[PDB]
Amino acid sequence: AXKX
Amino acid sequence: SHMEVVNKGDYYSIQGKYDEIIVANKHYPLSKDYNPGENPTAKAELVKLIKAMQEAGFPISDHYSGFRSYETQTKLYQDYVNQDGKEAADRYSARPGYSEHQTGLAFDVIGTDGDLVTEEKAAQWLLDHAADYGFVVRYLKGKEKETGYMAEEWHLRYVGKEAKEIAESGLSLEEYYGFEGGDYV
Ligand SMILES: [Mg+2]
Ligand SMILES: [Zn+2]
Ligand SMILES: [Zn+2]
Ligand SMILES: [Zn+2]
Repeated sequence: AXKX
Repeated sequence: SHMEVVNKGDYYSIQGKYDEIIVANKHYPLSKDYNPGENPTAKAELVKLIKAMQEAGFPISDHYSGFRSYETQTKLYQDYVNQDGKEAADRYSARPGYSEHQTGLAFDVIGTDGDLVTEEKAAQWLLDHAADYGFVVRYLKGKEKETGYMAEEWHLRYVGKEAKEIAESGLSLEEYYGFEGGDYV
Protein backbone atom coordinates (compact mmCIF):
# COMPACT_ATOMS: atom_id res chain seq x y z
CA ALA A 1 0.00 0.00 0.00
CA UNK A 2 -0.06 2.90 -0.81
CA LYS A 3 -3.66 4.32 -5.72
CA UNK A 4 -7.50 7.46 -3.15
CA SER B 1 -13.40 33.76 2.03
CA HIS B 2 -14.35 30.22 3.14
CA MET B 3 -16.77 29.32 0.36
CA GLU B 4 -19.31 26.55 1.01
CA VAL B 5 -19.47 23.74 -1.55
CA VAL B 6 -21.96 23.69 -4.46
CA ASN B 7 -23.71 20.47 -5.58
CA LYS B 8 -23.61 20.18 -9.39
CA GLY B 9 -25.53 16.87 -9.40
CA ASP B 10 -23.00 14.14 -10.18
CA TYR B 11 -20.32 15.86 -8.09
CA TYR B 12 -19.65 18.62 -5.61
CA SER B 13 -17.36 21.52 -6.55
CA ILE B 14 -15.92 24.67 -5.01
CA GLN B 15 -15.08 27.91 -6.83
CA GLY B 16 -11.31 28.39 -6.79
CA LYS B 17 -9.31 31.55 -7.44
CA TYR B 18 -9.21 30.95 -11.23
CA ASP B 19 -11.19 27.71 -11.84
CA GLU B 20 -13.99 25.48 -10.57
CA ILE B 21 -12.42 22.85 -8.29
CA ILE B 22 -14.19 19.49 -8.24
CA VAL B 23 -14.22 17.88 -4.79
CA ALA B 24 -14.03 14.11 -4.28
CA ASN B 25 -13.15 12.47 -0.94
CA LYS B 26 -14.54 10.32 1.92
CA HIS B 27 -16.92 13.13 2.94
CA TYR B 28 -17.93 14.18 -0.61
CA PRO B 29 -18.87 11.21 -2.84
CA LEU B 30 -19.47 11.12 -6.60
CA SER B 31 -22.50 9.56 -8.32
CA LYS B 32 -22.42 5.97 -9.60
CA ASP B 33 -22.91 6.90 -13.28
CA TYR B 34 -20.24 9.65 -13.37
CA ASN B 35 -17.99 8.32 -16.16
CA PRO B 36 -16.21 11.40 -17.62
CA GLY B 37 -12.99 9.73 -18.79
CA GLU B 38 -9.69 11.59 -18.42
CA ASN B 39 -9.51 15.40 -18.56
CA PRO B 40 -7.86 16.48 -21.86
CA THR B 41 -6.27 19.63 -20.37
CA ALA B 42 -4.83 17.68 -17.42
CA LYS B 43 -3.87 14.87 -19.81
CA ALA B 44 -1.84 17.30 -21.94
CA GLU B 45 -0.06 18.66 -18.84
CA LEU B 46 0.82 15.24 -17.39
CA VAL B 47 2.39 14.17 -20.72
CA LYS B 48 4.64 17.27 -20.58
CA LEU B 49 5.51 16.45 -16.96
CA ILE B 50 6.37 12.81 -17.65
CA LYS B 51 8.79 13.83 -20.43
CA ALA B 52 10.43 16.37 -18.10
CA MET B 53 10.94 13.60 -15.52
CA GLN B 54 12.22 11.10 -18.10
CA GLU B 55 14.59 13.62 -19.71
CA ALA B 56 15.74 14.54 -16.18
CA GLY B 57 16.94 10.93 -15.85
CA PHE B 58 14.26 9.38 -13.62
CA PRO B 59 12.88 5.94 -14.52
CA ILE B 60 9.28 6.91 -15.19
CA SER B 61 6.98 4.86 -17.40
CA ASP B 62 4.97 6.09 -20.38
CA HIS B 63 1.74 4.86 -18.75
CA TYR B 64 -0.09 5.79 -15.59
CA SER B 65 -3.07 5.03 -13.37
CA GLY B 66 -5.34 7.81 -14.67
CA PHE B 67 -9.13 7.49 -14.89
CA ARG B 68 -10.93 4.74 -12.96
CA SER B 69 -14.70 4.26 -13.16
CA TYR B 70 -17.04 3.24 -10.35
CA GLU B 71 -17.10 -0.31 -11.73
CA THR B 72 -13.29 -0.59 -11.92
CA GLN B 73 -13.14 0.88 -8.40
CA THR B 74 -15.55 -1.74 -7.02
CA LYS B 75 -13.18 -4.53 -8.09
CA LEU B 76 -10.03 -2.60 -7.11
CA TYR B 77 -11.25 -1.86 -3.57
CA GLN B 78 -12.39 -5.39 -2.60
CA ASP B 79 -9.05 -6.85 -3.76
CA TYR B 80 -7.13 -4.53 -1.41
CA VAL B 81 -9.58 -5.47 1.34
CA ASN B 82 -8.75 -9.13 0.67
CA GLN B 83 -5.04 -8.26 0.89
CA ASP B 84 -4.93 -6.30 4.18
CA GLY B 85 -8.50 -6.27 5.59
CA LYS B 86 -10.80 -3.24 5.75
CA GLU B 87 -9.17 -0.94 8.32
CA ALA B 88 -5.81 -1.04 6.53
CA ALA B 89 -7.33 -0.93 3.02
CA ASP B 90 -9.38 2.18 3.88
CA ARG B 91 -6.11 4.04 4.68
CA TYR B 92 -4.90 3.95 1.05
CA SER B 93 -7.87 2.88 -1.08
CA ALA B 94 -11.20 4.64 -1.56
CA ARG B 95 -14.57 2.92 -1.68
CA PRO B 96 -16.47 2.97 -4.98
CA GLY B 97 -17.80 6.51 -5.52
CA TYR B 98 -15.19 8.26 -3.34
CA SER B 99 -12.07 8.04 -5.53
CA GLU B 100 -10.52 11.14 -7.08
CA HIS B 101 -9.57 8.98 -10.09
CA GLN B 102 -13.25 8.82 -11.08
CA THR B 103 -13.16 12.58 -11.79
CA GLY B 104 -10.62 12.19 -14.61
CA LEU B 105 -8.35 14.71 -12.87
CA ALA B 106 -6.10 12.37 -10.85
CA PHE B 107 -3.16 10.31 -12.14
CA ASP B 108 -0.60 8.01 -10.46
CA VAL B 109 2.91 8.23 -11.91
CA ILE B 110 4.59 4.81 -12.30
CA GLY B 111 8.31 4.41 -11.57
CA THR B 112 9.16 0.85 -12.75
CA ASP B 113 11.73 1.06 -9.93
CA GLY B 114 13.65 0.50 -7.82
CA ASP B 115 16.77 2.14 -6.42
CA LEU B 116 14.87 3.70 -3.44
CA VAL B 117 17.28 6.66 -3.49
CA THR B 118 15.97 7.21 -7.05
CA GLU B 119 12.34 6.92 -5.88
CA GLU B 120 12.62 9.55 -3.13
CA LYS B 121 14.54 11.87 -5.46
CA ALA B 122 11.64 11.45 -7.90
CA ALA B 123 9.08 12.00 -5.12
CA GLN B 124 10.78 15.27 -4.15
CA TRP B 125 10.95 16.38 -7.79
CA LEU B 126 7.15 16.24 -7.89
CA LEU B 127 6.82 18.35 -4.73
CA ASP B 128 9.21 20.93 -6.23
CA HIS B 129 7.90 21.04 -9.83
CA ALA B 130 4.38 19.50 -10.05
CA ALA B 131 2.75 22.93 -9.66
CA ASP B 132 4.51 24.11 -12.84
CA TYR B 133 2.13 21.78 -14.75
CA GLY B 134 -1.00 22.55 -12.68
CA PHE B 135 -0.67 19.43 -10.51
CA VAL B 136 -0.40 18.95 -6.74
CA VAL B 137 0.57 16.00 -4.54
CA ARG B 138 -2.81 15.36 -2.93
CA TYR B 139 -2.00 13.12 0.04
CA LEU B 140 0.86 14.90 1.80
CA LYS B 141 3.00 13.76 4.72
CA GLY B 142 1.25 14.08 8.09
CA LYS B 143 -2.13 15.07 6.60
CA GLU B 144 -4.00 11.75 6.88
CA LYS B 145 -6.57 13.09 9.37
CA GLU B 146 -7.51 15.92 7.00
CA THR B 147 -7.44 14.11 3.63
CA GLY B 148 -8.51 10.71 5.00
CA TYR B 149 -5.62 8.80 3.42
CA MET B 150 -1.98 8.12 4.29
CA ALA B 151 0.83 9.85 2.40
CA GLU B 152 1.20 9.00 -1.30
CA GLU B 153 4.06 10.44 -3.38
CA TRP B 154 2.81 9.57 -6.88
CA HIS B 155 -0.89 10.56 -6.81
CA LEU B 156 -1.19 13.94 -8.55
CA ARG B 157 -4.35 16.07 -8.73
CA TYR B 158 -4.82 18.62 -11.51
CA VAL B 159 -6.00 21.95 -10.08
CA GLY B 160 -4.47 24.24 -12.71
CA LYS B 161 -3.14 27.76 -12.16
CA GLU B 162 -3.58 27.77 -8.36
CA ALA B 163 -1.30 24.71 -7.91
CA LYS B 164 1.67 26.99 -7.07
CA GLU B 165 -0.15 28.85 -4.29
CA ILE B 166 -1.51 25.61 -2.79
CA ALA B 167 1.94 24.00 -2.75
CA GLU B 168 3.54 27.04 -1.09
CA SER B 169 1.00 26.84 1.76
CA GLY B 170 1.96 23.24 2.53
CA LEU B 171 -1.73 22.52 3.10
CA SER B 172 -4.17 19.90 1.86
CA LEU B 173 -6.98 21.04 -0.45
CA GLU B 174 -9.33 20.46 2.50
CA GLU B 175 -7.34 22.94 4.64
CA TYR B 176 -6.52 25.40 1.84
CA TYR B 177 -10.03 25.67 0.39
CA GLY B 178 -11.63 24.97 3.78
CA PHE B 179 -14.03 22.15 2.87
CA GLU B 180 -14.65 19.00 4.91
CA GLY B 181 -12.43 15.91 4.82
CA GLY B 182 -11.80 13.16 7.36
CA ASP B 183 -13.60 9.81 7.40
CA TYR B 184 -16.86 8.40 5.93
CA VAL B 185 -20.43 9.14 7.13
MG1 LIG C 1 -11.93 2.09 -15.84
ZN1 LIG D 1 -4.06 7.81 -7.16
ZN1 LIG E 1 -18.35 25.62 5.36
ZN1 LIG F 1 -25.41 11.18 -12.89
